[PDB]
This record gives sequence, structure tokens and C-alpha cells, in this order.
Amino acid sequence: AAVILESIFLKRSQQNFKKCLFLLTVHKLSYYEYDFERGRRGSKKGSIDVEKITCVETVVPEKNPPPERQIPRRGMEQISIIERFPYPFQVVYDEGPLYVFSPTEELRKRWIHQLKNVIRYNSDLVQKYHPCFWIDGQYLCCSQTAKNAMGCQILE
Ligand SMILES: O=C1Cc2cc(Cl)ccc2N1
Ligand SMILES: [Mg+2]
Ligand SMILES: [Zn+2]
Repeated sequence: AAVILESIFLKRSQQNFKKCLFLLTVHKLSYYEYDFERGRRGSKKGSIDVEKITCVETVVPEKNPPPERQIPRRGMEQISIIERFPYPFQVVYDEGPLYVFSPTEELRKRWIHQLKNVIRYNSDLVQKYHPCFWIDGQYLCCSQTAKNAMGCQILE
């Protein structure tokens, strides 16, 4: 149907970070190049059928992030909201987890809430998720060295 949410997010490529336009509908989560000059979404780079999503949760953030992903001291500025992306969340599907970084806690919340809504009736929703990122061939949370490894932490 229509776009539920449209945001510019920093996403981690399949093992590099890219700044992309993300669109959510009841059918698809998709991502696009952003045409900054014309102020429009550019060419589609990927799509995930919502029915394939098994898990959407927050990700324990990086220990030593670059400035682009540093969490500011607590408490909308035009530059910061397209330059800084320190709040990460994970979308889990058949082809492993996708890591998306939001510029604000509120934007990440909006996305996690709307994604949990659109996936609510999916057949393969999981009871366990990975609180930490997959990095250098292993999950930091449980040291498991397979991306499709069952979640090491039970969802509350
Ligand atoms: O590396 C990536 C980033 C991405 C986003 C989406 Cl929505 C789908 C697939 C992929 N693969
Ligand atoms: Mg537009
Ligand atoms: Zn784990």
C-alpha cells in the first residue's frame, strides 16, 4: 500500500556503511540511493518481503564508534539528523541480520514499533535474538560463528 515510514539511515553492508533512503510498506522493507541534489529517492538497492522478517530489536551499540555513530550526551537540527546515526537496530530475515543506524532514539523506536506491527502475523517469529552485532565472523554476544545461529538471548 502507501509508505508507512521513509527515513535516511546508515546501513552496514554484507561483510562498510552506506547512507540510504529506507521505505516501509505492509508488503516490503526496501532501501534506495538518496538523490540529495533533486531531493528524491534514487535507484532501489534491495527489498525484504515483510513475511520473511523473523525479528526486529535494538542492537547493543559499538564500543568505539566513529564520530558519525557516537551517541550524544542525553537531552531537530538539520545537519546532525543527516550526519550522525548512533542508534542501531537489527532486522533479522532468511539472509541473516541487517544492521540499520537511526539518527535519533525516537526515529529508531518509530521504526521498531511499525516493523513489529507489520510482522506481527508472520509464521517464523523467533523467541531468541542476538543483542550484540555479528562482527569479524562471530556474534559478539555468544561467539557463535554462523550468522543464522539461533539467538543466544531470550526476548522478554
Ligand atoms: O547489505 C544489504 C543492505 C540491505 C538492505 C535491505 Cl532492505 C535488503 C538487503 C540488504 N543487503
Ligand atoms: Mg521525496
Ligand atoms: Zn548471540
